Amino acid sequence: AEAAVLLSGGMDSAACAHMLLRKGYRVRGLFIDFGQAAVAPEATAVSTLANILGIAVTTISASAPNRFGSGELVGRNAFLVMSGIFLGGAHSGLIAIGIHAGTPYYDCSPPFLSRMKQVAQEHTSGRLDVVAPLLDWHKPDIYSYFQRSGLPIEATYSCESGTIPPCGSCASCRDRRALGC
Amino acid sequence: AEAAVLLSGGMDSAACAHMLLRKGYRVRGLFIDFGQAAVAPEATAVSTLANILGIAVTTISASAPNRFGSGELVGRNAFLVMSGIFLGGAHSGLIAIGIHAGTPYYDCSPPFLSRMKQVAQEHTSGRLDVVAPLLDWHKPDIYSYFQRSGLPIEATYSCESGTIPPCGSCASCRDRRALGC
Amino acid sequence: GGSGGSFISRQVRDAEKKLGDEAFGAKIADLFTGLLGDYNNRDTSLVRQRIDDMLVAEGELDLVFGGSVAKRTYVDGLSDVDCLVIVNDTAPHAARDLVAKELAAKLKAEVSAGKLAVTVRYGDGMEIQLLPAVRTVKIPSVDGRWSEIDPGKFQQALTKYNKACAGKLVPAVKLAKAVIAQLPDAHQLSGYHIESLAIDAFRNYTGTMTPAAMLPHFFEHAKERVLRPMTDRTGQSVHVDGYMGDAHSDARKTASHLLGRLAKRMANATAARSLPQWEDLFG
Amino acid sequence: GGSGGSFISRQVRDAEKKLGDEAFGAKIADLFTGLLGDYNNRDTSLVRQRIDDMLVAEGELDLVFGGSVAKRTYVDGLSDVDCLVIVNDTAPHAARDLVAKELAAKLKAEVSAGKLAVTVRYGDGMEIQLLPAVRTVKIPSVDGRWSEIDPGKFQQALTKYNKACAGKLVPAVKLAKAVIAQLPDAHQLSGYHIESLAIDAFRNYTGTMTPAAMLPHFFEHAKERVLRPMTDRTGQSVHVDGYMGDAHSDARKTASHLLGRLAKRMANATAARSLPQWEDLFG
Ligand SMILES: Nc1ncnc2c1ncn2[C@@H]1O[C@H](COP(=O)(O)O)[C@@H](O)[C@H]1O
Ligand SMILES: Nc1ncnc2c1ncn2[C@@H]1O[C@H](COP(=O)(O)O)[C@@H](O)[C@H]1O
Ligand SMILES: Nc1ncnc2c1ncn2[C@@H]1O[C@H](CO)[C@@H](O)[C@H]1O
Ligand SMILES: Nc1ncnc2c1ncn2[C@@H]1O[C@H](CO)[C@@H](O)[C@H]1O
Ligand SMILES: [Zn+2]
Ligand SMILES: [Zn+2]
Repeated sequence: AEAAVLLSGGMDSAACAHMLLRKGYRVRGLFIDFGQAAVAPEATAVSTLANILGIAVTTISASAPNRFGSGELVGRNAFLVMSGIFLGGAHSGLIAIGIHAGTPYYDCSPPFLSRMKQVAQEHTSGRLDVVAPLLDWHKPDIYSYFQRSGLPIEATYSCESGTIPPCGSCASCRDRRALGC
Repeated sequence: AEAAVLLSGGMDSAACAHMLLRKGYRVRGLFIDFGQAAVAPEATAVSTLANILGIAVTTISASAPNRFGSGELVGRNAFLVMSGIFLGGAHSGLIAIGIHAGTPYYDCSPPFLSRMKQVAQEHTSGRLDVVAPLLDWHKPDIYSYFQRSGLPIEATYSCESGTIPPCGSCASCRDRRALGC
Repeated sequence: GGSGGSFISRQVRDAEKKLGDEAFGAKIADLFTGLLGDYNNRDTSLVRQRIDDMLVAEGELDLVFGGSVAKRTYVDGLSDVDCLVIVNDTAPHAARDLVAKELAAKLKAEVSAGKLAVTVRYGDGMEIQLLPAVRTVKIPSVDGRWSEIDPGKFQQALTKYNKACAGKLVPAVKLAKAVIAQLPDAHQLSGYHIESLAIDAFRNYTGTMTPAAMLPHFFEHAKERVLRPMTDRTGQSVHVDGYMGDAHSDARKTASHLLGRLAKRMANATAARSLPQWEDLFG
Repeated sequence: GGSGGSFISRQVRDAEKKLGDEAFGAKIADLFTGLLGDYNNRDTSLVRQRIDDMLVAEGELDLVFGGSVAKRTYVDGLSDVDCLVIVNDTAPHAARDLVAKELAAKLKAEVSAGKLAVTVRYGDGMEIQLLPAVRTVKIPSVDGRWSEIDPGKFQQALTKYNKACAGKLVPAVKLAKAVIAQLPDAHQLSGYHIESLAIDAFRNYTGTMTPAAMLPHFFEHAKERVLRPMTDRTGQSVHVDGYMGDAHSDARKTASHLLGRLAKRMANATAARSLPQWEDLFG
């Protein structure tokens, strides 16, 4: 089976790509540059993690008048999935997104996944399916798996503000702080 | 109510924008440049039709390694809706797409619309809804409404090949031929 | 992605197990796509034109459902034919022979006759399926016997609810007929009855609109709906399952057990991730 | 867009009519969003911390469901409280007075007592809702009387199925309680019973996951489910509706008519595009 992984540079999507590779699937990555504030550190993290995993990454660009910062961006994850399908050529097999539990975002919830699954399946007569293996996990579980993955934590980046050093107050930075990461 | 219309330069989406304006809604347009072959004539048509209707159009750009031509592009219409939401700021009110009946495309079908409606509603607690007024219409019905709209047929463009003159053999050109348009 | 500080071997095995199921689902979908290749790739525009070329009179029923699937080369319902050819001689096996002879002269194409319909094979390989009808309109089928169903209402329901299913209802029906065709002949429901069950099963369908998801839904729905005589929403009978008897007869019970066993085999094949068991269901 | 040559006043009116309905749906969604503003904007992280600060012992039930909606400042179910405070004195109106006194000393915040719970209002305006419990665990409610429900199983079901609904189950329950609170007191179902009905209504929910769509679904489901005593999937009773009687009693029938009339009023208000009729349902 073929698997396209939406990669953001954080531990979650890296753990997904490691799992799919460990299952024996043919894995490739997808990074979306939509003008997010953290596009530069996220892209660097994705390039490094993909080079370690030995997978190629297709970069999809999108631009519109916006001031994307931290916090919820309405429609983001459903746009990342549809970008992977329409622009990333993920028309068969699996497309993976590293959403998990504990967030305040609807598009990280099980109802979001069930709808995205239906959308992808119905557009491909079922030949494509959306998968999110960490759907019911919380960040400490993901951190445990990432420590078993062999991937370097120093190469990951998750701050939604895009600043180096990380801002420390966005939801993802406070995830790292609560994990000593 | 506010309405964002996905505009492609054809009669269908122009008819939708005219209908929403005629209902008294505050209407704005959205054009997506994703590297389609007809991006130049479509963009010109959109600029002209929008200027006549008196609506502003937000242009959303997207790029990835592709060779988009005529025929079905998997995931296009669902990507246009998600682009209008995430990148076009259509987070409340209505977002309109000019899909209609008679096509061979799943993403022009009623099941496609019902799923897109659920996606948009669930991401906005119902504050946003996807609408397609011409869903059950066929092209001769749309052509009749367009003749009542006052908009110039010469300013519309629908050839999926992007050539001037139109290619004459794509599905949209054969629509025009069967209507004497 | 962030939870804001809002806070494994079993979880890992569960995740790999689910990924395996999701990968198998996409594999079976490719199996179904290949089985539906001839139907989905059929030049329906060319079929409609050639129907006008060859044509005692054609019915006003827009069908063009003649593409074969899953190597089942049978015609037993309206969802298997391209058009009805009403015979005008005031005189079922006979009206087929009329349509066969008249078209053999008009045609460019070799005409043949089968158990129920007339097959016009053009030079390029296109097989158009023509169901002989008679005016009183009725359609054949029980050989040598005309059916009692209203051919117009069946065509209206099939097209309306096929349109409401993005043209996936007929593919699902054709896959279901392929599964049922591998059973004993006396333990098979009629093609018209299967189509009426599919109309009733998918009129209010809320699930995923793919043949892969719709096919188990049909058998799950029909194992209950076959217990009672078929009606429309008004409650008026459609007259398609009188051969089974009254509600909860022994015949309808026997069909319910078989429709339920095909559904269990589908669930078991998917749970076992068995591609050969899924192919055995289609022969 | 193209059909390839594959081929009005009524159609125009139908299109404008549907656009009007779709616009009204988005308007009602804004009404629901405003009604749910205090719940959806509540700093649950701060509520959890302040619960630890003020705290004879707190139960291990993670709830934090204390945000008020639709100006209904009532506490009658688990989906209205933030935490249980188990009283340790081996001795319902009394155990509330204990929790009120002990916290008034520990607190920074003014403590108050209500019909069923204890409200700790901090200096910034945050109202945390604390339900007094007793160990034998039971919760109050019928005043001066303890309930028979298992508080742990209710908390487990509420959180599991709230999570399965993207945290929208409790908003829907809170809107439903607001609709029912405007009826006569003797014609109101208990808060625990409403929550058990919502668990049963949304466990297998296939519809749109918005409070706007879920609220009519609850009343449509509960007008039938209230006719029979409440059970879990095992069939074991949950002991929440013994006050209504046996299956299809006169009480349960009376509740069914009211739950059905609220659902008809919701459908009528939406069909009439009546914003004031929708606001009258919430008071
Ligand atoms: N299950 C069924 N089988 C065959 N015909 C049906 C069925 N249900 C409805 N019809 C007919 O199809 C047409 C459309 O019905 P409906 O779309 O349900 O109003 C009417 O002529 C009905 O009598
Ligand atoms: N309708 C209900 N009302 C209250 N508690 C329930 C209900 N259904 C299930 N439960 C309890 O919630 C827990 C989870 O049940 P389930 O998720 O259905 O297996 C178990 O302790 C059940 O007894
Ligand atoms: N810029 C991005 N490109 C691709 N996938 C992304 C991006 N941002 C987030 N994601 C996906 O969404 C998940 C949740 O943030 C990530 O684990 C990843 O799968
Ligand atoms: N490039 C595009 N930008 C925006 N909307 C589009 C585009 N192409 C197609 N559409 C929408 O999809 C419908 C079907 O082609 C059109 O009527 C229009 O609403
Ligand atoms: Zn940060
Ligand atoms: Zn063309």
